[PDB]
Amino acid sequence: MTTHLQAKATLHNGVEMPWFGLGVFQVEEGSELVNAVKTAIVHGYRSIDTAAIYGNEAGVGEGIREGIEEAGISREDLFITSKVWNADLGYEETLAAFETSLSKLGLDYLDLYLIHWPVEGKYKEAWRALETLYKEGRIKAIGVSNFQIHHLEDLMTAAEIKPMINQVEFHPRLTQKELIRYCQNQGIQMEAWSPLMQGQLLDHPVLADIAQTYNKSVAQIILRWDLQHGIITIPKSTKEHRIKENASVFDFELTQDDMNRIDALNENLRVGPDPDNFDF
Ligand SMILES: [Ca+2]
Ligand SMILES: [Ca+2]
Repeated sequence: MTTHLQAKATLHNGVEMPWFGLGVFQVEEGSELVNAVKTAIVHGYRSIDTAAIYGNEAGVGEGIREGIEEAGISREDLFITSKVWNADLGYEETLAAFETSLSKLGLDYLDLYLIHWPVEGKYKEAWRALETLYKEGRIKAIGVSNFQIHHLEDLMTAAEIKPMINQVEFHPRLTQKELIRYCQNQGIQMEAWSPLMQGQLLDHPVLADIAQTYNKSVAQIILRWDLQHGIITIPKSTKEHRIKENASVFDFELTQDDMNRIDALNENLRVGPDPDNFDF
């Protein structure tokens, strides 16, 4: 369980993945990016999550490089995640895109590689490419992002390997109860993209009350709540003080009452794109 920054979940194939990691986001590239990734690693993060649609894997690659050397660790102590973008879903296309991603990140293998979206008519051939790459020992774990129950059901009529991760929007106003249950029952590990959702709750009175009783920020208590729900969490940030502070989530625990107070905030409000109704 979620006792320290370098605590790991075990995926269904035995792979240890950090409960807590750094989300990379549409930044920029170079100076600020590179420093954010380095800063997080040196501080003690051991999971970095990116996507090719970013367009910043080269920045991530260098940030990993200097992170590694200044922390005095190995590439192998880190857990790196990338994703195939929609435009690149398909068998050969996805094989090619994985190689592209590996080059830019400066890596010989990924720890986890995800399908970014359930693009109807393309994601099954994409999955087959993930399975091949998995079977070849090129990726430690393989999974999926933004899949609904019915997408996972449909995937598993023809899949030889079951997804190990389902990386999803998840926060107090979108608590995803049915999907989380379904996934836990399948052995598919939940991960939250954008757990803090651009700071959207950071004035909420329930959460401000809870934050205050613990002498924590709202962000800190949200992130702890992700963790006590058993969901892997990857908050985005580029600001050093923020990167450090978001990880300070292990000096306390939320009671079952605090957890029910935050769960009660569910509104079924999706802030990101609808997995059943998207066009990109
Ligand atoms: Ca492209
Ligand atoms: Ca975030």
